[PDB]
Amino acid sequence: WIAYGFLVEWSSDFITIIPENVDIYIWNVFSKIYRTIPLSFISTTLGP
Amino acid sequence: TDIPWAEKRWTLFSTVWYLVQQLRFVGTPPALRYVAFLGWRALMFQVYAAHKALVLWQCKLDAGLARIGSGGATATFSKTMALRRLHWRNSPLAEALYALNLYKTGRVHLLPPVAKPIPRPTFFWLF
Ligand SMILES: CCCCCCCCCCCCCCCCCC(=O)OC[C@H](CO[C@@H]1O[C@H](CO[C@H]2O[C@H](CO)[C@H](O)[C@H](O)[C@H]2O)[C@H](O)[C@H](O)[C@H]1O)OC(=O)CCCCCCCCCCCCCCCCC
Repeated sequence: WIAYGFLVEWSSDFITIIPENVDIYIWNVFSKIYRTIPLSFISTTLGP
Repeated sequence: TDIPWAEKRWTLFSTVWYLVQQLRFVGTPPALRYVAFLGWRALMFQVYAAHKALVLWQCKLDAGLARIGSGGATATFSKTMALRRLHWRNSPLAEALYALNLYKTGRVHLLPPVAKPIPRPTFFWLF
């Protein structure tokens, strides 16, 4: 059972058993969060 | 496909201006860009109406200066020069020379040369 239960995952390179979907999802979340940084930096530094 | 190579020049000013354009295009939301675009469109329509009224008044001044300078005979105005003022094809020197020409000899249909387009200024690596 260990074959399916944490051996072929523990012994494999995690680049293999990880979809590119989650990498694209994390990158999209990151780029959506840090998208207003130039405008907010300009608004803070150009303020009073 | 037909970009002039003077607009592909890499300079310090264009390096700075890339930041302004990047903040405009990928740094500012298209919703706020759209409402600013609507506001600029309305303001430009208002300034076009103002310029059209100013051009019509300049036609009236053209007739007045063409009377004072030819006595009372020539009292018309050049409609081609009116469209030239409206399309911004006249230099201020051309406008002054034409006005002076009307004021002291008349000759409405004797027009100054059309101003050439201003070429893009270049200063080595600066701009
Ligand atoms: C029905 C909806 C209700 C609201 C709609 C209308 C009410 C109010 C409209 C906006 C406020 C007043 C705008 C007046 C001047 C425009 C500001 C500006 O600088 O000019 C903006 C320019 C104009 O847009 C672009 O402009 C380009 C460049 O042209 C011009 O670009 C510049 C214009 O500033 C220079 O003047 C330059 O000389 C001239 O060529 C193109 O020509 C096109 O016109 C267009 O792509 O944009 C740019 O480059 C800059 C992009 C970001 C700037 C954002 C400024 C304002 C954002 C308001 C957000 C609040 C949201 C709540 C809604 C309520 C709104 C208050």
